[PDB]
Amino acid sequence: EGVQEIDYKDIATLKNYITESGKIVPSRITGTRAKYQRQLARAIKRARYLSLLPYTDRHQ
Amino acid sequence: MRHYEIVFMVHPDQSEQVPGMIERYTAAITGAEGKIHRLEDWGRRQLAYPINKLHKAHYVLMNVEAPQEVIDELETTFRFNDAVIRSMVMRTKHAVTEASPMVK
Amino acid sequence: SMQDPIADMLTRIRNGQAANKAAVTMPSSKLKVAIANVLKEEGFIEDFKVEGDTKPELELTLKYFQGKAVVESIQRVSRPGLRIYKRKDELPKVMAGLGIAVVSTSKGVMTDRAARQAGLGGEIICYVA
Amino acid sequence: SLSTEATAKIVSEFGRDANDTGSTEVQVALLTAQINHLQGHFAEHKKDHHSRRGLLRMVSQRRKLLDYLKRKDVARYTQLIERLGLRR
Amino acid sequence: ESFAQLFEESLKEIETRPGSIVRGVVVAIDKDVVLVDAGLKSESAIPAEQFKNAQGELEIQVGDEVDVALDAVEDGFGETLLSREKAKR
Amino acid sequence: PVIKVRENEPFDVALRRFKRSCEKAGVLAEVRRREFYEKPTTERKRAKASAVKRHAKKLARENARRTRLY
Amino acid sequence: ATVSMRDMLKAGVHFGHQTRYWNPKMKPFIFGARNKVHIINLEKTVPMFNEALAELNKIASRKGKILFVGTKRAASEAVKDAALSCDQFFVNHRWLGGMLTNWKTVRQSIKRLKDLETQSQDGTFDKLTKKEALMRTRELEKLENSLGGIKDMGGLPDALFVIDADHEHIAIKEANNLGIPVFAIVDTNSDPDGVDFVIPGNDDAIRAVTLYLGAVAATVREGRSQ
RNA sequence: CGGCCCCCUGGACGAAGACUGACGCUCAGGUGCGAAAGCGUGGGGAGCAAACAGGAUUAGAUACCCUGGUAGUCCACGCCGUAAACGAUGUCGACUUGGAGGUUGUGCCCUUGAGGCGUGGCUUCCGGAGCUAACGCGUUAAGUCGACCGCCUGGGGAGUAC
Ligand SMILES: [Mg+2]
Ligand SMILES: [Mg+2]
Ligand SMILES: [Mg+2]
Ligand SMILES: [Mg+2]
Ligand SMILES: [Mg+2]
Ligand SMILES: [Mg+2]
Ligand SMILES: [Mg+2]
Ligand SMILES: [Mg+2]
Ligand SMILES: [Mg+2]
Ligand SMILES: [Mg+2]
Ligand SMILES: [Mg+2]
Ligand SMILES: [Mg+2]
Ligand SMILES: [Mg+2]
Ligand SMILES: [Mg+2]
Ligand SMILES: [Mg+2]
Ligand SMILES: [Mg+2]
Ligand SMILES: [Mg+2]
Ligand SMILES: [Mg+2]
Ligand SMILES: [Mg+2]
Ligand SMILES: [Mg+2]
Repeated sequence: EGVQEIDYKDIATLKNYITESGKIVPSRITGTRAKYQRQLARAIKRARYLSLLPYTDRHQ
Repeated sequence: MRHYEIVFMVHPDQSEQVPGMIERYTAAITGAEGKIHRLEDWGRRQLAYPINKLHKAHYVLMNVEAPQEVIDELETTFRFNDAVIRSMVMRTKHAVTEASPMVK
Repeated sequence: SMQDPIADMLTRIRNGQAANKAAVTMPSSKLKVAIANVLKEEGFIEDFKVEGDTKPELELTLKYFQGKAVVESIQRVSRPGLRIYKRKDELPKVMAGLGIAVVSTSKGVMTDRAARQAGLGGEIICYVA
Repeated sequence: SLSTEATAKIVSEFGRDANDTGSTEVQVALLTAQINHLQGHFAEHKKDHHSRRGLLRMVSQRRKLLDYLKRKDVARYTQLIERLGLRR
Repeated sequence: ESFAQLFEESLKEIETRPGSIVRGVVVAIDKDVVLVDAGLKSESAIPAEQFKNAQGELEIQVGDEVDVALDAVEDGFGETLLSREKAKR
Repeated sequence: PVIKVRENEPFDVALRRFKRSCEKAGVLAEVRRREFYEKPTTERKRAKASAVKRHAKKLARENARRTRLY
Repeated sequence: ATVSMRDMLKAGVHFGHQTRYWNPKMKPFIFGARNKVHIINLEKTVPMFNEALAELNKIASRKGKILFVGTKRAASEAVKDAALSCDQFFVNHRWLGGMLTNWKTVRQSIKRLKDLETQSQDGTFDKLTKKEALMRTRELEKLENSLGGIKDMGGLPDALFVIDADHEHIAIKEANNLGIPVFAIVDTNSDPDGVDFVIPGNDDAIRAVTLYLGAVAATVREGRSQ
């Protein structure tokens, strides 16, 4: 798709790049490019701040 | 003028006041000649984790072109109003006048 | 900064000889052209060619004989940090007269032997062996 | 830093030919404006050492340029330092 | 006297050297191994394992121009990756 | 690391799955690392050493194994 | 006798190695790079090859002892065949360190081999407890395999035709130390500095190897015939 | 220098051009920045922890191990001005075979999809010539050269005394 910037509101893609426990997946495993990887990490963090994603696989 | 992007989560018990709040914020921005490029009430939503022990916060998204002084005032309003649980105003270069992925 | 263009040229020649490059190019100057001419006359290089109008580039065509460089050694003598001038009787003999010494005299840049014959000294630019 | 319009205005004011962005006087003016702008910031943020480093660099460059002007053409130097109000 | 022309005609006679397959004549037959020529930098001593029938006796003798997969050229000494690329699709 | 034992799933199988999940998470390793305070210098050193070790070993393996071993 | 370009192209001499493995001393003998595989300049190859052939022919004419050094298992058969075709000496299996530089020792080995072979074959005594026959046979095989080609060389060779300079680097070095002209086939990965008569070409490919042997063999035969 | 967000701000890099026209490089004295520990005044103090206490170990154990634990570590503003402050490699400029990578630009090409061919910048490893006492460095030089500065002249006494 050649997205200009990964979107923190775009949850499904993020959900594909976080593991079951909520941790950010390494770039070795996901195969993401470094520029995108950084962008993705930032987006995930923002979502977590907005309770769109969870910080951890804990109770809720 | 800096393109901003506001998202604020409101306490679900204050959900009946939410249309009015949106109107108020819009009115103030316009008053200060601020454009409003998209405005999406996402509605009631299940939190990924409980904030202040309460679930299902009412999310509003608002991409705006305004001056920073007015943005500051808006932020202050958010912080002091005991209805909006969280807020986040984050600068953007280009006004993303496009529908959000969850609405899309 | 570049502080010695002649020195740079000499260095270029040496490195070209080392790396077996056929020709070596550098920004041309009048002094440089004179030096190149002297070298060609003495036969340490095959040819030189100045090329361009606004900022011309001197291109020397280097000389090989049996796999090894003709210019065995080529040392700067006078340099910006320490100028060297000699009198006609003090003019140096490089490699006991086999190699040449480029000396800038009152009558232009010439080899050491020529200068000695003329009877005048000058700035000793470089030795070539 | 300095806004685009301001830079353009400065160039127009001191520039022999409005596209003369490189002229020495213009360069000095641009540096001067930047330095003046940054004073307020440094008054506020005394510990912004990196930024002050940048400011120092600007000042040094301006000084060097000014010296060059003095040596090359004195009348221009005198006029310029009168226009800008720089000590000596 | 001229090299571009002959080299480029030899080229035009290549189906696809880079990526998929070229035909080639057998150089020899071995035990679980068959040597098939390539015309490339070397010859393909491909494994005859992929050519294993059900009855144990091999169906490749000296001569066939089998559909060897002629990719991955110049692995140091020669070239060999597979020989059942087109023979499976 | 949430796990739920499926209907008519043996216990041993469930345990195996749980262990696997834990391993993927890498929880024990993290706790072990956080048992005592590693100095920043030490952490840097360990990382650098690991990088060197990996590169050298890989180079030896890829290269080094093109010879008659016996 | 020279070799044609059409034949060379058919053989596959022009192909070289990957661009990461080339030697920049072989950087002149390269035309281009098609699909990350070097292409050798046949324009520079053919005249050089011809010169080498002429020199080889001349040496044969003056009765020079050529040594065909080739150890690649692909080229071992071919080199051996060529040598025997033109009755010359070869090394198809591992080049023993100091075959030429330590010739008086490899000479001792050669003498031992000759004695063993003669007793084994012409002696035809057979009785040796059985152990001796098995052990002796193994020893004989090893010696014959290693030094069978140079057994009749008597002294040192007067020229060394060598398959692949990078693979047979030791041989080239030995030749250089003693001073013997070298006629090496040199792929793009190989180093040409030790070689006296560099022949750019594909050491790996069998057709190319065969072609090299055949041309050299023909020229040596012609020289000997004179 | 490491969560995220905002406000102020410095540098680097690419692209095309346009402009000034040697305005440059280095720099003794001088000036500024300068980890951690340490000092001053006022805050803060969860965790860790010099000193200190007790428990172990031991011939002893003013240590290592254990339980505690105050300065400190944290914040504001001053001072100090040193480290194996290391690449034990001064700054600036030019030239000299290569390979595999990483990061960030950028031109064209059918982007047959993450591609193909260039062209930069910074960066890790391997290695050639050359250099080196050797170890090794090797286009980011410890290679070939030019400019300026700092420094060395046997070990100790001593970076000590005045
Ligand atoms: Mg910035
Ligand atoms: Mg100009
Ligand atoms: Mg000083
Ligand atoms: Mg401190
Ligand atoms: Mg304090
Ligand atoms: Mg007090
Ligand atoms: Mg206090
Ligand atoms: Mg303790
Ligand atoms: Mg404690
Ligand atoms: Mg001290
Ligand atoms: Mg010191
Ligand atoms: Mg340090
Ligand atoms: Mg030292
Ligand atoms: Mg030091
Ligand atoms: Mg300086
Ligand atoms: Mg940097
Ligand atoms: Mg190295
Ligand atoms: Mg001393
Ligand atoms: Mg003494
Ligand atoms: Mg003292």
